[PDB]
Amino acid sequence: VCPKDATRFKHLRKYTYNYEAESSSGVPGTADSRSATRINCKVELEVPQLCSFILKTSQCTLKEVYGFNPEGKALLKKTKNSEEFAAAMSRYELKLAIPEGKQVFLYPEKDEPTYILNIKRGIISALLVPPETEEAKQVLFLDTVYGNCSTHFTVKTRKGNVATEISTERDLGQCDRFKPIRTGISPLALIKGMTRPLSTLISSSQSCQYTLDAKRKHVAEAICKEQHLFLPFSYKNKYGMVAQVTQTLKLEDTPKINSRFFGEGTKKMGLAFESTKSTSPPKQAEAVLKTLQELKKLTISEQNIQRANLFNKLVTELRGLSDEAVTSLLPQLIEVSSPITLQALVQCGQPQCSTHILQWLKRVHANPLLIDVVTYLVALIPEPSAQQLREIFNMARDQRSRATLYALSHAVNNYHKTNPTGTQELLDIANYLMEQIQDDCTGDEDYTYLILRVIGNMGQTMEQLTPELKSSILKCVQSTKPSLMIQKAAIQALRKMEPKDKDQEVLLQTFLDDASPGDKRLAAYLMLMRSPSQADINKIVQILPWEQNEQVKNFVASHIANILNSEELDIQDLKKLVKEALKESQLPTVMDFRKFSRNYQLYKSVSLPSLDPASAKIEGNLIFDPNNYLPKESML
Amino acid sequence: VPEARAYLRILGEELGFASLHDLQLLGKLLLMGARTLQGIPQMIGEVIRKGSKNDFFLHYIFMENAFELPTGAGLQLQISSSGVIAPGAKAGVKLEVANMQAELVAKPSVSVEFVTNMGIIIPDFARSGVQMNTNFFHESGLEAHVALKAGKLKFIIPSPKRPVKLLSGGNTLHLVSTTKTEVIPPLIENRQSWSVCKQVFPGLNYCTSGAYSNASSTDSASYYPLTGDTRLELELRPTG
Repeated sequence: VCPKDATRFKHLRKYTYNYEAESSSGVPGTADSRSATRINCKVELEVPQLCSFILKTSQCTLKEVYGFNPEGKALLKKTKNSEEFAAAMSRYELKLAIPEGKQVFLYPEKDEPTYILNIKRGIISALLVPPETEEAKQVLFLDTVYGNCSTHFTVKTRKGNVATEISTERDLGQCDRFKPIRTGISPLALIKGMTRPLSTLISSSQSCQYTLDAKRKHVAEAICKEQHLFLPFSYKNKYGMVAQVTQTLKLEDTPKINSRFFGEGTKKMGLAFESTKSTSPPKQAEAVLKTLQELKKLTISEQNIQRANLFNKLVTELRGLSDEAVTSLLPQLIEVSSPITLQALVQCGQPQCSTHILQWLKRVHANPLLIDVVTYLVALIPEPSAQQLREIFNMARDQRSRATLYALSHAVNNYHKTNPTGTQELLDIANYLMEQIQDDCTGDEDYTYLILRVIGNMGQTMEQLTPELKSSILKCVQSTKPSLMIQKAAIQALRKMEPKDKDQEVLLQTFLDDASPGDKRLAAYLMLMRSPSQADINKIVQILPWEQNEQVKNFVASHIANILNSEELDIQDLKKLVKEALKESQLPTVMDFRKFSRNYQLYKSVSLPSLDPASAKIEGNLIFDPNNYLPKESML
Repeated sequence: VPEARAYLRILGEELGFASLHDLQLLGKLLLMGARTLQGIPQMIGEVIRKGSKNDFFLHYIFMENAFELPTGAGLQLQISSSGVIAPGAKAGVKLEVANMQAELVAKPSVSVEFVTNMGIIIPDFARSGVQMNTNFFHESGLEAHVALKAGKLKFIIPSPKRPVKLLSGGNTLHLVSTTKTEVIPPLIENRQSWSVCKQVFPGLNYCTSGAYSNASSTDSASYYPLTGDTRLELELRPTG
């Protein structure tokens, strides 16, 4: 919706605007000695129709002061990235529409970078001119790169009912985004909550000066100047620190365009800012190395005057850098010095530094006990990161220890909940475990036992991603090669795999198998009773009177008798199936508990007021061959 | 011979397992602890025999509040400032065994510095900022050298080859570019540099000095302690 009061242009017009701006950070007390940068671009505003605009940028030259003339004139040079800079800009064109003149919805093409988008948004906010009004006091609510705004609108010069000179001004301490954007900090610095006080010590206010065409409403020129001042470091409270943003847009020409079509990039976005990283060029890392070398040199030089300073500038650059580059570089840094790298890491509140500690630990050749200790310690930290998982996988491969694998499984579950996406890490570890087990599960009994049970820790994820591993688990369960210990571990790996129709079928096959071991048969029977079916229970009850291993028969019959004894709500449903299976069979009479396996169970149901009944279920498992004076096995 | 193992599950989550083989492994771990222990004394003596330098330098940020705020152009004005401590000390004694020549270093140092920084940044692209930097340093210690030779003993104390700054009150600014960190040269007008030195010894003098620009009468410039690289220092100057 395009109100005519918002018209600041004419349709069928391309307005080519030269963008020229500079940011100059300097001290006025020393002749404004400043770090200044000069941006110059060619801009191509395109207006096939009202409020349906297309933006083509080009000829973007990025120059910055490398020196000052004696009279104070700077010396600007194009930077190394100024070419990739211009390429990045020119290689996109923007399509946008502003319903009502105060509702901005960007539609970029091919997901333009966040920072490029934000620079574009600032340019648009400079471009956006409010709808015309005859009220000089006009102040209203406006969006900007910086969020919402209470912006004042006073017409300086008006011809007829059309304003020719206008000033747009807003104090920057009132617009939505004055909240200090968080940043990584020394996680060990104890000072907190002092950020707001400083904002009081901050001064800033914006003013834009506009020259408008009364005929076609177009902006002849635009001057937007911003000045930020800081109060401390100032005698008399006026010798502080000054900053200024000065950007200008000059209308070189307004070619008329024969166009009536406007595009809308798939990605729909507003004028507001979207979070971004303190990114730095990959090169600078090498400077980090020069710096670390320098410090190592200086301790030999015996000078410590500025070492902490350089450390700070470094960790600053550090926070400018990225993750993968750091880790790739990482080994060299330790090669230089371990303890200093530690000072950096500990003072480094960035997540990657925490993740990279693991890598350090393997570098220093830590003792396995401490490796596993820290492994579990971190593994319980919420919201695991895919990277962190890759490190955990690498460490598990390297040590292949019990604690490492348990921590890996728990972190796997945590991230699985964190990210339902079956990322390539899950596939890689799944393949590695499949290698560690194969179909025969032949291997070191401790090793394969641990592999099986740790896999069970993530059973559901394995189901989701790899059915072939489940098939191999069933193979091993039905395989005679693995020891009964390994077979049982495979059975319990189904903990998180919730046996399905086929899993129940395989369990029934291996259980009703008369030659199957008594302990193995009981384990399969227990896992089958986790969620049994009436047809299954009927078959087992039919086979019960003819089962071998009298101790097995006593155990199973005692279990059934207890199930009938149980009243628990779920066991109420289970007893329906039990009854359905008891019509045409009678149980062996359950004798002996000191020399025959026996089943006992107790439930503790309490009626909590205003809450569902709480039932505590107790299972007493006794395993006795007729030759055991004491239980061969027993689980609490 | 019975084989047994046990494990603990919480919510069904196994919490590690214990094995008899695990007990045997722990036995070998104790044996390996003994094996590592046996050779330690000779190793630790070996470094004294050859000598080395020992450095113990913490660098801790007690105070730091960093953040950033956007800008109208869409760029990001970094803002942050910290107080930091680097309280370490240089050490490490080298012994020339059978030469009876002992070299000893012990000079703890204090680096009480502070920075504030503001920076307009272009992520992955560029930066522009200024760094407000107050400085306080100290060091003290001994450089000693003792040698026994042919029944002739001599304790040697190398003299300072540079001024010994007991105190160092320094303040500086810098203009920092993506590829560079540049100091801001001091004004020469009313550039007050002075020094007063008293004799602790004929070759060593206790020195008090101050170098600063007195621009208080000039507008836009903070008073004499500020607006420029200002140093108030307390030193022992070796005459050479």
